[PDB]
Amino acid sequence: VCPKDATRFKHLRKYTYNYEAESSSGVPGTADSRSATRINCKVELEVPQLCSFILKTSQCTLKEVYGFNPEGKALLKKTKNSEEFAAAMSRYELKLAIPEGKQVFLYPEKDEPTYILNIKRGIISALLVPPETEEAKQVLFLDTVYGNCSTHFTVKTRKGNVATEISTERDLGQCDRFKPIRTGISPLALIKGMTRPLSTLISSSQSCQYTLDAKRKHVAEAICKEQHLFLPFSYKNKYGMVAQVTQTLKLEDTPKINSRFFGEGTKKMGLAFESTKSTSPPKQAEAVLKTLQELKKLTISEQNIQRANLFNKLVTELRGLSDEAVTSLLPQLIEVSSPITLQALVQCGQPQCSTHILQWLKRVHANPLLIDVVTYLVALIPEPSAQQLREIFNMARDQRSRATLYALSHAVNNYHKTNPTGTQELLDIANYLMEQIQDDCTGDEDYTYLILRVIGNMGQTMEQLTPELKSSILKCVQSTKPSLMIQKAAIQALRKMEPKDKDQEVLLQTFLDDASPGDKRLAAYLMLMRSPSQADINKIVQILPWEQNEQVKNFVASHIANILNSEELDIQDLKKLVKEALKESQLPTVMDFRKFSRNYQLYKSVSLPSLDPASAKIEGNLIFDPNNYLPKESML
Amino acid sequence: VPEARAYLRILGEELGFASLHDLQLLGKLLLMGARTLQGIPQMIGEVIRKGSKNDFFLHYIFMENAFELPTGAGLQLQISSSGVIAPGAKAGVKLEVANMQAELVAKPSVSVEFVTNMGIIIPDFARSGVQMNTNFFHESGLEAHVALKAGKLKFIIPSPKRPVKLLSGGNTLHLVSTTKTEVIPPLIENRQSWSVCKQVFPGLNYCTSGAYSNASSTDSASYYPLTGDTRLELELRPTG
Repeated sequence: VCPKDATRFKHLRKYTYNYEAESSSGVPGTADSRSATRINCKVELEVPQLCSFILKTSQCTLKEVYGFNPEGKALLKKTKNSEEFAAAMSRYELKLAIPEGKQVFLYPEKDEPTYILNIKRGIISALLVPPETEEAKQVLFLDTVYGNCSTHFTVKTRKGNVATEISTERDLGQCDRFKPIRTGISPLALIKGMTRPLSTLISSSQSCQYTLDAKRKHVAEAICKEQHLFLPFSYKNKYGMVAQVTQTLKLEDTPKINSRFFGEGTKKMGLAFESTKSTSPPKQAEAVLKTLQELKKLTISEQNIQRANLFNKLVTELRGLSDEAVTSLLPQLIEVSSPITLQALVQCGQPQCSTHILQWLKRVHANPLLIDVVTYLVALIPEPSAQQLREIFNMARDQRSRATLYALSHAVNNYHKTNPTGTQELLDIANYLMEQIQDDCTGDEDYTYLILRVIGNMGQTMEQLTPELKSSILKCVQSTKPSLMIQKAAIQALRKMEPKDKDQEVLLQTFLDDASPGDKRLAAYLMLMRSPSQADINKIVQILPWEQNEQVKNFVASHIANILNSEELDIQDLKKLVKEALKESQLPTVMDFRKFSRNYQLYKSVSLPSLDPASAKIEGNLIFDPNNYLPKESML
Repeated sequence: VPEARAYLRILGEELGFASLHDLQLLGKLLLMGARTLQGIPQMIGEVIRKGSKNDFFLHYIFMENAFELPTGAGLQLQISSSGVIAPGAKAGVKLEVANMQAELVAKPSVSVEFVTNMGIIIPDFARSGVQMNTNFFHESGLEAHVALKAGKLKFIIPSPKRPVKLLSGGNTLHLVSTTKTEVIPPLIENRQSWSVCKQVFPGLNYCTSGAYSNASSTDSASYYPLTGDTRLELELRPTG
């Protein structure tokens, strides 16, 4: 919706605007000695129709002061990235529409970078001119790169009912985004909550000066100047620190365009800012190395005057850098010095530094006990990161220890909940475990036992991603090669795999198998009773009177008798199936508990007021061959 | 011979397992602890025999509040400032065994510095900022050298080859570019540099000095302690 009061242009017009701006950070007390940068671009505003605009940028030259003339004139040079800079800009064109003149919805093409988008948004906010009004006091609510705004609108010069000179001004301490954007900090610095006080010590206010065409409403020129001042470091409270943003847009020409079509990039976005990283060029890392070398040199030089300073500038650059580059570089840094790298890491509140500690630990050749200790310690930290998982996988491969694998499984579950996406890490570890087990599960009994049970820790994820591993688990369960210990571990790996129709079928096959071991048969029977079916229970009850291993028969019959004894709500449903299976069979009479396996169970149901009944279920498992004076096995 | 193992599950989550083989492994771990222990004394003596330098330098940020705020152009004005401590000390004694020549270093140092920084940044692209930097340093210690030779003993104390700054009150600014960190040269007008030195010894003098620009009468410039690289220092100057 395009109100005519918002018209600041004419349709069928391309307005080519030269963008020229500079940011100059300097001290006025020393002749404004400043770090200044000069941006110059060619801009191509395109207006096939009202409020349906297309933006083509080009000829973007990025120059910055490398020196000052004696009279104070700077010396600007194009930077190394100024070419990739211009390429990045020119290689996109923007399509946008502003319903009502105060509702901005960007539609970029091919997901333009966040920072490029934000620079574009600032340019648009400079471009956006409010709808015309005859009220000089006009102040209203406006969006900007910086969020919402209470912006004042006073017409300086008006011809007829059309304003020719206008000033747009807003104090920057009132617009939505004055909240200090968080940043990584020394996680060990104890000072907190002092950020707001400083904002009081901050001064800033914006003013834009506009020259408008009364005929076609177009902006002849635009001057937007911003000045930020800081109060401390100032005698008399006026010798502080000054900053200024000065950007200008000059209308070189307004070619008329024969166009009536406007595009809308798939990605729909507003004028507001979207979070971004303190990114730095990959090169600078090498400077980090020069710096670390320098410090190592200086301790030999015996000078410590500025070492902490350089450390700070470094960790600053550090926070400018990225993750993968750091880790790739990482080994060299330790090669230089371990303890200093530690000072950096500990003072480094960035997540990657925490993740990279693991890598350090393997570098220093830590003792396995401490490796596993820290492994579990971190593994319980919420919201695991895919990277962190890759490190955990690498460490598990390297040590292949019990604690490492348990921590890996728990972190796997945590991230699985964190990210339902079956990322390539899950596939890689799944393949590695499949290698560690194969179909025969032949291997070191401790090793394969641990592999099986740790896999069970993530059973559901394995189901989701790899059915072939489940098939191999069933193979091993039905395989005679693995020891009964390994077979049982495979059975319990189904903990998180919730046996399905086929899993129940395989369990029934291996259980009703008369030659199957008594302990193995009981384990399969227990896992089958986790969620049994009436047809299954009927078959087992039919086979019960003819089962071998009298101790097995006593155990199973005692279990059934207890199930009938149980009243628990779920066991109420289970007893329906039990009854359905008891019509045409009678149980062996359950004798002996000191020399025959026996089943006992107790439930503790309490009626909590205003809450569902709480039932505590107790299972007493006794395993006795007729030759055991004491239980061969027993689980609490 | 019975084989047994046990494990603990919480919510069904196994919490590690214990094995008899695990007990045997722990036995070998104790044996390996003994094996590592046996050779330690000779190793630790070996470094004294050859000598080395020992450095113990913490660098801790007690105070730091960093953040950033956007800008109208869409760029990001970094803002942050910290107080930091680097309280370490240089050490490490080298012994020339059978030469009876002992070299000893012990000079703890204090680096009480502070920075504030503001920076307009272009992520992955560029930066522009200024760094407000107050400085306080100290060091003290001994450089000693003792040698026994042919029944002739001599304790040697190398003299300072540079001024010994007991105190160092320094303040500086810098203009920092993506590829560079540049100091801001001091004004020469009313550039007050002075020094007063008293004799602790004929070759060593206790020195008090101050170098600063007195621009208080000039507008836009903070008073004499500020607006420029200002140093108030307390030193022992070796005459050479």
